[PDB]
Order: sequence, then structure tokens, then C-alpha cells
Amino acid sequence: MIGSKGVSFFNSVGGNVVAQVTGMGDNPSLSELIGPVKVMLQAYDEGRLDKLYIVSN
Amino acid sequence: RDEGRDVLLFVDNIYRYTLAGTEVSALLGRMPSAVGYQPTLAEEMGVLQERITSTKTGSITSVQAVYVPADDLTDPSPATTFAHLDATVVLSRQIASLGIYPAVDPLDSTSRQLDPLVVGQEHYDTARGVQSILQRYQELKDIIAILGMDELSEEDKLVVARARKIQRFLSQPFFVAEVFTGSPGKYVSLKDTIRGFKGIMEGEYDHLPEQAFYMVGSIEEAVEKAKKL
Repeated sequence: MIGSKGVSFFNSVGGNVVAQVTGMGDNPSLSELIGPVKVMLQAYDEGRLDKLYIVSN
Repeated sequence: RDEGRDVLLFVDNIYRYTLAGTEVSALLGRMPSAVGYQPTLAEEMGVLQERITSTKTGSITSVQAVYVPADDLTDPSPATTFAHLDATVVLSRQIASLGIYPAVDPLDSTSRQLDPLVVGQEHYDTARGVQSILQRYQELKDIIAILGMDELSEEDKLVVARARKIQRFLSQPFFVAEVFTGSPGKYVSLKDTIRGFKGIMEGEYDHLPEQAFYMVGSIEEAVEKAKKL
């Protein structure tokens, strides 16, 4: 999960959020994305993920 | 009454009676009260209204159509008439302007006997439950109109949705009203009325669209209507 509004939404409707980053606001950085992406990547390496999507407008 | 025990008394517009007394009050030569009404409004109402009652010798069941002038529930006629009623159901133009034609405002309408000890707990909790979520909706109504639906929490979002189901499950076609509307009439058990609303509130019949609930009898009609559309 990336961004407050998504964390809140999926906190309500339920979901398996393995990691998150939030509070970037008007100053996004590559630095802050390394965390969540490293988690999803690692899952793909270990076979725990077979596809990986980006969801954005 | 003072002989046979059980009588029904229906009266069209007690207001027309008070209103008559106003057309006269001027000529009877007494100063005008508030809003030009008679100073004797308090008593003229009470005398007549106090007559209708359950005697030891025999009781009287009575419904009566009390008109409210210019929609003003603060207008003296309605204002004072209120105290003399056991159950007070009120019809608002706003609810009619929608399409709900037992145009009862379920919020401003009440009874003195919506008591848990009287009507059982299931009826009570269901009644006040329905009352609450419907009122909670009236509060959200403001922010919706200015900032849209997408601003509500996923919980409040569900509140308005469930409420709008209730809001139009309150409706039902009357037999007498078939004449000027194609819709055939229906009659709902006090038992079913509880089953349905209690039900919708629990979150059972959510999947169904709103129109499924509009203008139908028991909940099993809302279900079948959802099929057609």
C-alpha cells in the first residue's frame, strides 16, 4: 500500500497488506519506495508471488 | 359508548372545526390571539378533544385527520393539538415529493406506546434502530450535497445505503389508492414489518438494489421485484 487513503480504505474493506509507505504528499521520492518494492520483489524471488502489478491513475 | 363497549370514531379535519371558530371569533367580539387565532383555542380544542375517551362502561378507538396550515407544524392548531393524541403520525411534503406515498416522516412521527414493556423488545429495538440510522442519515445529508458521496467513510457510506433502503421500504401501495395509480394495493403483517426492517438493518438484503424495496409488501416482494429489475 502507498498513501494514507488506500491504507484506510483497505483497513476497512479488509485485505492482506504486506507493507506500506505513506505521508510522501507533494514530495515523493525513490528512497521511500525502496521498502515496499523490496518486500514485493523478495516475495517474487521466493516464489510466493507469480505476478506483480502496479495500480495507479 | 355508555352502552355498547367498542366504538370507532373517525373525524376528518379537527382543524376545520377550530378554523370555523376563528372565522367567528372576530364577530364574537374578542381580541385576537397569536397569528389571529381565538384566545380560546386552548379550550375549544380541549373540550371537544377531551370528550373522546375510553370510559369504564365502554372504550373508543379514534383516528382523525388534523390539518396543518401552510405546512407549519408550529402553527397553533397543530402545536396544541399534539398533546391530545396517543399516537401522532405526521406526513411531510418532502417525503411525498420523492415518491414515498405513505408519506409518513418516520422521525417526527411518534406514539406514546412505542414502549418496550408494551410492544415487546423486538418491535421496540427494531423501531428505534430504524429511527436511528434514518436520523444519522439526515446528518450526513449535508456533507453529501456539498462534497459528494465519495467523501464518506466506508462505514458511513454503508449507513446511507442501508438507510435509503429503509427509506423506501416504508412505502406501500394502498388498496383505496388503486383508483388513480396503476399499483394494486397490499397489506403487511405487523409481524412481517418487523422481519423486514430488522432484516435490512442486519445487512441481509444489501446486495439488492434500492428500487427493489420501493413500493412493495413483505420483504419477499422486494426480493422478487429485484429479479425483474
